[PDB]
Amino acid sequence: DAASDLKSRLDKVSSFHASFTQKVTDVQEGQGDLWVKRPNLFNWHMTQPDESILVSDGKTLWFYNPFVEQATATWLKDATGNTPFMLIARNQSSDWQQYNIKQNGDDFVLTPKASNGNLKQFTINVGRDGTIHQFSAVEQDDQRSSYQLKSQQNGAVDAAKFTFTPPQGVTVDDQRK
Ligand SMILES: [Mg+2]
Ligand SMILES: [Mg+2]
Ligand SMILES: [Zn+2]
Ligand SMILES: [Zn+2]
Ligand SMILES: [Zn+2]
Repeated sequence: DAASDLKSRLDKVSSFHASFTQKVTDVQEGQGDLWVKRPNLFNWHMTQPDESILVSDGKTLWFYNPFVEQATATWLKDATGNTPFMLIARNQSSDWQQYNIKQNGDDFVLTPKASNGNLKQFTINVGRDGTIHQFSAVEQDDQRSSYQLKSQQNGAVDAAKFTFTPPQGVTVDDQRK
């Protein structure tokens, strides 16, 4: 069905680096960069609305906001598809099943089946070759964001991209029970 088709497309390329022009509104332009190593490794970096870094080492998900010298460590398994990049990063059947999906070729539009969700809408254009051309989302607070592919390079990614280490003066809040 649409959910399985979408997941297959997002699993087509085992390892890749995709760069995106980012647009956010509460139009603020930024940059979004995603590094992936299926199925559980990823690194996401964006500049809007605030510079944020998300790194999964396979079991721990690190959330870092550089301009605040703070980072939070959580269990990757406890993460949710609360943002468009997290949905793509996780690419979990359990996530897609929670949305009413509508597909037409490479285009997908998703809306949550139930309330109590930070995401009111998510859209994505991804071909069967695994190239993510664009994606967007509308969050509960009416915040909207869109991403347009600048370039996607398929291939092995350095392991260091999937490990986290703040510079200095950074406080780590460990939420892994
Ligand atoms: Mg890059
Ligand atoms: Mg394109
Ligand atoms: Zn690159
Ligand atoms: Zn940065
Ligand atoms: Zn394409």
